[PDB]
Amino acid sequence: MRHYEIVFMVHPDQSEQVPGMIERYTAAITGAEGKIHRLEDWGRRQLAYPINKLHKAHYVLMNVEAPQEVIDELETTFRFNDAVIRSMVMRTKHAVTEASPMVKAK
Amino acid sequence: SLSTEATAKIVSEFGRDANDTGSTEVQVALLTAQINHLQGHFAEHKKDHHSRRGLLRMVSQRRKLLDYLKRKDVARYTQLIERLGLRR
Amino acid sequence: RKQVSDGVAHIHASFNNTIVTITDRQGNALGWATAGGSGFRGSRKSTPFAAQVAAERCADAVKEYGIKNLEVMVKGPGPGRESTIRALNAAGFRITNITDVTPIPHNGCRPPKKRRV
Amino acid sequence: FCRFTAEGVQEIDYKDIATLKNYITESGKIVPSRITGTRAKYQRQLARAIKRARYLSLLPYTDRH
RNA sequence: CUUGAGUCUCGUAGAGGGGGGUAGAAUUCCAGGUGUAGCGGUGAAAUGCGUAGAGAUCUGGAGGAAUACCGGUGGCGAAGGCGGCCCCCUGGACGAAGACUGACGCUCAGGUGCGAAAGCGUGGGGAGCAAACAGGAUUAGAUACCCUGGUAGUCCACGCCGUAAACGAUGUCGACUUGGAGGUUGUGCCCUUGAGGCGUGGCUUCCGGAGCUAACGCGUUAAGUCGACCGCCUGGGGAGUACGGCCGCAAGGUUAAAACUCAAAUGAAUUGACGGGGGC
Ligand SMILES: [Mg+2]
Ligand SMILES: [Mg+2]
Ligand SMILES: [Mg+2]
Ligand SMILES: [Mg+2]
Ligand SMILES: [Mg+2]
Ligand SMILES: [Mg+2]
Ligand SMILES: [Mg+2]
Ligand SMILES: [Mg+2]
Ligand SMILES: [Mg+2]
Ligand SMILES: [Mg+2]
Ligand SMILES: [Mg+2]
Ligand SMILES: [Mg+2]
Ligand SMILES: [Mg+2]
Ligand SMILES: [Mg+2]
Ligand SMILES: [Mg+2]
Ligand SMILES: [Mg+2]
Ligand SMILES: [Mg+2]
Ligand SMILES: [Mg+2]
Ligand SMILES: [Mg+2]
Ligand SMILES: [Mg+2]
Ligand SMILES: [Mg+2]
Ligand SMILES: [Mg+2]
Ligand SMILES: [Mg+2]
Ligand SMILES: [Mg+2]
Ligand SMILES: [Mg+2]
Ligand SMILES: [Mg+2]
Ligand SMILES: [Mg+2]
Ligand SMILES: [Mg+2]
Ligand SMILES: [Mg+2]
Ligand SMILES: [Mg+2]
Repeated sequence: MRHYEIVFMVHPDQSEQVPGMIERYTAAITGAEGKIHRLEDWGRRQLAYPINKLHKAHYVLMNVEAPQEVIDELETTFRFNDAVIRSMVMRTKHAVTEASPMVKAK
Repeated sequence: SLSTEATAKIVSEFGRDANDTGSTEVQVALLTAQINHLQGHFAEHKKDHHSRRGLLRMVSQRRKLLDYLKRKDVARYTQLIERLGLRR
Repeated sequence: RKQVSDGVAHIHASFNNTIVTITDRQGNALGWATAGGSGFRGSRKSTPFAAQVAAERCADAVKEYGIKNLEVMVKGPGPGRESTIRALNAAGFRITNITDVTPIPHNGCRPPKKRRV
Repeated sequence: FCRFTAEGVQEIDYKDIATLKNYITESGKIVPSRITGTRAKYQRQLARAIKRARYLSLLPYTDRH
């Protein structure tokens, strides 16, 4: 199992979904023995450029450590969802459990 | 390549000692493991020549090591080609 | 019909022609006139003086809406485009800002082979 | 000039937008190292971080948006 | 036996390769909105486009191909080559400190594989570009040349083709031989450490000593001093052609002559000309 830093932006109107979407997702991860090393929400946040005629989406960061199979299932979940306007998962060399220039400054 | 656990296990399996990682048998076994692994890879990525180069290199190196072993002491060579199922 | 008093101008400026057209924050165009739409042809239609006269005959052609300020979307390095923008500056418009909107592809398409001599 | 070596960050992460916008023109384009004096390794790290940020719409690709 | 060659442990850098996603510019098209007579092109126009509403501008969509800035003769790769971002699979190199094997090495005819672009087959796809072709500018004649179009191709899959100034015009491997300046990537020690100072590797660029070379130049990354092995050359033209063999669907590739003909052909450098060029 490897480390990952999943960051996704969800349609701001659906911001009532995040406190349950993160629960379901980290539930899948921990059930896959995935150790959530960090979870952060930065709420709504202004967009640098429009996305599908839309601004100020809702950002969520989460550093996890899980096997690639379940995170592939997770990104498929992302794809089939619609509220999450755009996600990005990227591997990382270790587990990072620290602050972030978003929560540290906002 | 090979996970550290796989290499450690194979070293234990063919190594005369614990830390004997240079013996011809453990080298042949490691190369054989990696070749058998890469079989599945190249069964799918047929156009990936750049790594097939390294695969062919390690195949030829296994061949050279086997020949050295066989002409040094044929007994161990036979035992090894039996454990790994080679020269066939 | 209506009033804007601070519009936006667009000078599409090729090396062979220079067209100028204004709208108001919305892209709904108001008045257009070309350097070639003024009897000029050949190299004559590609002169900064043609830009002067096109600026004039757009300003007057839209003065019915009576605008007083301007954004300018200069696009394409037409020969001497400061000419027409300051012509409009003198035409009774406090130009707010200029913007080079010359479209730049990120290696998107293969350009045609240029002139050979 | 030799900034990140004086600071010693192990990796210029894409999240620190505050420390990125000073390596970016007002047009959004990346500024070369020969102007900012950053070491080439950290210049590469900066380029990758900036591109990731542009993807996440933390930074803009250009001003034309 | 361990110094060559390998294996293991810890790491580092990277447009190395394969697969799949995804992003934002831009081009073209479509949809409408605003909004009319020009647009486009050129030596100048014409062909063309525009009253069926273009062009310009705004919004939406579709689709293909390529990845500005970073970007650096910077990096990676055996070479050809490799450039958004993310993931998956995977090759190589390098460093530190050890441990392990114990000559397991170098080279290589034949052989096998890889091999830019164009090209060929089959099926896709097709925005831009564009051989051929078409039209406009058009002379005893249209070809020149320029425009406006524009198919193959360019793209993908799978097969062939196997050639390039495929170049560093420099075969691979090893040892040795004064320096200086860089770039890049490690790493050890250390000043109070950051910065910064001493080291010590790998790769890479440019000067230049001895030496070498016909000279130009090369010069620790040799074209120096040596060793091992392979490839290749023997005047120019005829000719990388003919014949034959092999290979290929084909285009052709590969191997490779002779007759005849000339008394040269060629390399580097030197001195002048070369004014419808510069400067004084
Ligand atoms: Mg290996
Ligand atoms: Mg790669
Ligand atoms: Mg677009
Ligand atoms: Mg329209
Ligand atoms: Mg290299
Ligand atoms: Mg690797
Ligand atoms: Mg021993
Ligand atoms: Mg051969
Ligand atoms: Mg082949
Ligand atoms: Mg091709
Ligand atoms: Mg074809
Ligand atoms: Mg076809
Ligand atoms: Mg064309
Ligand atoms: Mg043409
Ligand atoms: Mg013709
Ligand atoms: Mg021609
Ligand atoms: Mg092919
Ligand atoms: Mg050849
Ligand atoms: Mg080349
Ligand atoms: Mg040659
Ligand atoms: Mg050598
Ligand atoms: Mg060094
Ligand atoms: Mg020199
Ligand atoms: Mg050197
Ligand atoms: Mg030599
Ligand atoms: Mg010589
Ligand atoms: Mg002869
Ligand atoms: Mg022939
Ligand atoms: Mg023949
Ligand atoms: Mg035949």
